[PDB]
Amino acid sequence: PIKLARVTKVLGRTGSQGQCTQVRVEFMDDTSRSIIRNVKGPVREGDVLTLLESEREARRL
Amino acid sequence: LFYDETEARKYVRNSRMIDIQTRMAGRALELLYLPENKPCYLLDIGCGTGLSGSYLSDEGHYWVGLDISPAMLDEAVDREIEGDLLLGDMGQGIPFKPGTFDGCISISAVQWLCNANKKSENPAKRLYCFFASLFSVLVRGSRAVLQLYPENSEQLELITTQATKAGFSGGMVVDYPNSAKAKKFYLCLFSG
Amino acid sequence: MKLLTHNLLSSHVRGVGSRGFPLRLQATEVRICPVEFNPNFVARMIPKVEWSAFLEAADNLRLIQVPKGPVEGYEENEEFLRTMHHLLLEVEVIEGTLQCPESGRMFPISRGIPNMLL
RNA sequence: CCUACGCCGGCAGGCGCGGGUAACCCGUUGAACCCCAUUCGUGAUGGGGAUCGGGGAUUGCAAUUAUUCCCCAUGAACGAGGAAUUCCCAGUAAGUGCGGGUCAUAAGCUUGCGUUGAUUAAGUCCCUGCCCUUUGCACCGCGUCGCUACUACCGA
RNA sequence: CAAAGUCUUUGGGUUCCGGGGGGAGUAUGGUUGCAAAGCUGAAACUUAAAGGAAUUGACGGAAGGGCACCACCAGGAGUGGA
Repeated sequence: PIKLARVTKVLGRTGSQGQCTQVRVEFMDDTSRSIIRNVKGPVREGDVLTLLESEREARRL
Repeated sequence: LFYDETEARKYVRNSRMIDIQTRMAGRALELLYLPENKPCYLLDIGCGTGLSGSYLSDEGHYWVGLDISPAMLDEAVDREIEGDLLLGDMGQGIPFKPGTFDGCISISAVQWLCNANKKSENPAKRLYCFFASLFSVLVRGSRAVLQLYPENSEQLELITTQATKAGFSGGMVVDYPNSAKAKKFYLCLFSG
Repeated sequence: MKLLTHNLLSSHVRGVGSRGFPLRLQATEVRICPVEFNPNFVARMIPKVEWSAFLEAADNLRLIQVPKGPVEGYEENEEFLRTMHHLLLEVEVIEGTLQCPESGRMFPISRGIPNMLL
């Protein structure tokens, strides 16, 4: 399901050329499930993404 | 997917594309010692619109062409080809019985096996599946010459390693190698 | 899709392979296209043809006008060689089907390309 | 030799008449794109003008292998370009013209200037390179024959 | 290394045994053993090194960092097509 989600941060630029900006993710369903994901392109602190799904997450370890 | 009707047409109708593809096909045929000075049956792999396949017909060869693009095949239909055109992904295998073809030729196409977009097997698996099936569908002592565009030396080594493991022997011919604008890599192989 | 190509084509299913040849053939449409006659090429095709599979694909396409086993010679019998050229090189399937009898799948031939995808 | 102004040239150019040995005179350096109207209407067409045939005028000892410029006529390829690859962070790239320079004419070359004005990101070590730090050919499972000559064996 | 010391300032008694490296522990003979093999044990020829301790700088197919649009990414203009 379509999930809109708050941006908390920008951890690094993962990838091979500095191309996946690293984003801690709050949800907008008021749940504190703060999954850290990867985006492509510029995101500043306090933005809001459209996660296509919350099951598939970015790499921990 | 990469080509459409518009782009397939613009590629096949470009005089500069025609001339370069014709030169590389004739160079591949010169390197192909098994059809060179012999009649043969051939498989053209990544046949596109049949620019390489027409030049096989010029030397009197009978051929089957494999391509993954409908629009490249549809443009080939209107060019009075004598070969059989087949819609097919070379990375899934070569779908002929053992010992069918004297030789195989490919012009500008096998570097796409390093690409991981079309299917969800690894390029490494598809590359093995291509070379192992290609070895099988060839006669004993049959030849394969592939002009290809590698992005780097790791891609060249990976292609060489997969061909080696499949049972091929031979090497790499690099024409004009001091011009990285005009240099061309030809993989030249033979089966057991 | 020349008839000869039938003998060099098999089902792409990994489980049918390497038992997946020959495919059983039906043609909704056919054509004859003029091709140069080469007896030497026809005679040099014989040693690369699976003859048993050749007869079966001809039978499927409604033809028993074929020798029981492979043939041999100096190419001076134009009768049998012209009939082989007519069949192998000149008859083309435009529209038709290719059924594998082991996986059950039916592939199509359409203007005039055989397609071997899932 | 830079030109203004006037006269004569359908177009390149002549003829008379000054300033300027120079932020002055050319010079207010009066430009191109741009804009507003007109015509064309998606095709090898009026796009592209190459490729040439007739002339005309300058530069010069000397234009024939077209010096250059102008005026008719000619109108090919080219339908957004494959493999690969160059340059690119804000008055930037790109569109677009103006002056210097070998200099008799010679200018798609080079050397600045202005005008119109963008996209994208402000990251990284994968590819390309570049700079530092640390660290230290033993061996095993290529062969067949032929006739003649020569060395060393065994020997009826 | 407390003996691998008291050794050119060379002598306490006494047994075995080594003379470049290969050829070689092969031959051949004797001897023991049921046998495999053990003990003793050559030479022809070939080669200028084989070896023993310790001792240092280039390449890494070794690893980390760091920079650059004469690198990439996102993209623009393209060239390469006539």
